[PDB]
Amino acid sequence: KTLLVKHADVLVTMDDTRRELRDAGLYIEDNRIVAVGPSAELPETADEVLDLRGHLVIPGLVNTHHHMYQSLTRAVPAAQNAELFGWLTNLYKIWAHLTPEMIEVSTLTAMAELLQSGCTTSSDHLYIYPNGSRLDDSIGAAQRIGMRFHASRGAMSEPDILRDTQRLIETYHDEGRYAMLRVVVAPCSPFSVSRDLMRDAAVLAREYGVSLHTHLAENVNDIAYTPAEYAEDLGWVGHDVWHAHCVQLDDAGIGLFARTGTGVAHCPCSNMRLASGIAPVKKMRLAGVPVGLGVDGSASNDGAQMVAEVRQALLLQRVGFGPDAMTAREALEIATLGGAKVLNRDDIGALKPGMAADFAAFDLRQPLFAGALHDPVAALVFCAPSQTAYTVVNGKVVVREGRLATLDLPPVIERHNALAHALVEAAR
Ligand SMILES: [Zn+2]
Repeated sequence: KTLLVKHADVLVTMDDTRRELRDAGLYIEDNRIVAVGPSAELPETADEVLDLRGHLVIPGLVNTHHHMYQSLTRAVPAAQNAELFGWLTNLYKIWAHLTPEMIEVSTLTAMAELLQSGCTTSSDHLYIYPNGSRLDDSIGAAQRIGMRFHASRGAMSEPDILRDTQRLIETYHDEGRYAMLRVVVAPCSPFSVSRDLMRDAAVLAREYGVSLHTHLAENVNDIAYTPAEYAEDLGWVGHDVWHAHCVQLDDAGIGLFARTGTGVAHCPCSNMRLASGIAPVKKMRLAGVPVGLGVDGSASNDGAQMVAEVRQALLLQRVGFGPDAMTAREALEIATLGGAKVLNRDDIGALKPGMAADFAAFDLRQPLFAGALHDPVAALVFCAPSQTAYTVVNGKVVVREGRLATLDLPPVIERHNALAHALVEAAR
């Protein structure tokens, strides 16, 4: 099956030479990009053709941290103005009533919000499995909606954790190029499980060639309870590892992550709404640490508009460090190539031959972009956050003219709100 994209106003490839083409497109075979360049230099037709004149086309955005199930409990009254501990104790009273269906529905809802904002690849971090829920429930939802997924097997405490983790890797992990599903070993944090499980997880992961992920140095209490030394000691450093938040990562931790290729998932909005603080991303990048973007759990954001996160990261770094702390293209790179690096994949994040057919298209004719066409690429970050006109994943159109095309979304969200209400009802 061939897919041809032509006449895009601007096409940022994020390729070897960071090309940004005008009046360009892509030639796709099944789920792989075979050709990228000026439209005149590309085939004139394909099985499906998207003439994106008037549009900004970008490689699919990559989300590197989430708690999708939290989409069911957003803006809960007791969580709105609480500090981490109160936020936690109240929300746990609610999450303890989660069901297999809720895990399925919330995954569909969260992925829909991401896809509709330009995000084509996403990981998640489901660390609780109540009332018989399973990672399997999220994976099924991801396969139905069509999002490239990195399903994490999170956990809190133990022997069962490891068996399930292995079961899931063997069942769902696809190490082949263009994989739409991959598994990740992810205990919630080094302080939520024993150091024994932490060591076991690392070896388990390295045995199957999968990645490791967890929360690290997100607040002041974490340090007092260093985090990076603790991580290196447990073997949690390497190209196959990435930690979320790291707002409190010290200079030594940074140097360490940089030399080992250990990644970090920056979540600006969450870091603000929960007041964790400003992570030194300007410093991290200067030090060479691979950084990606994360919307984080919907109970702590509470939105999931990926372009807005890219914008928030740029705005945040600048208020804490100055106008040259981060450029629009830098933010967009972290949201693309950075997310890929962090997930340890080289088959996404860029529009060029041999890469996965994932990309986002934005309509430059919207009023929000009016007067910003002096630099359409920068505009995506400097202007109000835009929804995509089209979202393509694995060569398939998932969002068409702003609508979810892989499934009928309204009944899903109606059910989502109905389950969200029943959930909070059960708790109270
Ligand atoms: Zn998190």
